[PDB]
Amino acid sequence: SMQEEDTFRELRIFLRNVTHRLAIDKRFRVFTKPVDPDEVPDYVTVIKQPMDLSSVISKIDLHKYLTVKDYLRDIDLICSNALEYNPDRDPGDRLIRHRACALRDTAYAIIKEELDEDFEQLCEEIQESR
Repeated sequence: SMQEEDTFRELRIFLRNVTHRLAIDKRFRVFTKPVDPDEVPDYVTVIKQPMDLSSVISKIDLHKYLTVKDYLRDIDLICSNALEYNPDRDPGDRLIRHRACALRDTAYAIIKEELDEDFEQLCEEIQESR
């Protein structure tokens, strides 16, 4: 219905805004774009399902997220990919992991403050009906 398509449009607007706020934070620069297969040619052999905040924006616009739960699974994916690809004790890896965990915690804190649970529940019920 028309009401429902306005619900999802509102969701998209909210998701773009959250994503942009993450994307402009200096700590999260490494997560803003896909990994360059020139600079890191083994990346695609290790990480089966790459994700980054640019790709999140594309997915928003493609209407791939009907719920914030589905968006957050992608934020989680950015974080888990980073923990997997950068598992070692060295400072580079540790820095990446610290930032990946900060990314996730920030995404969740924003959504916690700014997303009405009844709006999420409506999204979930519209999704379930399709």
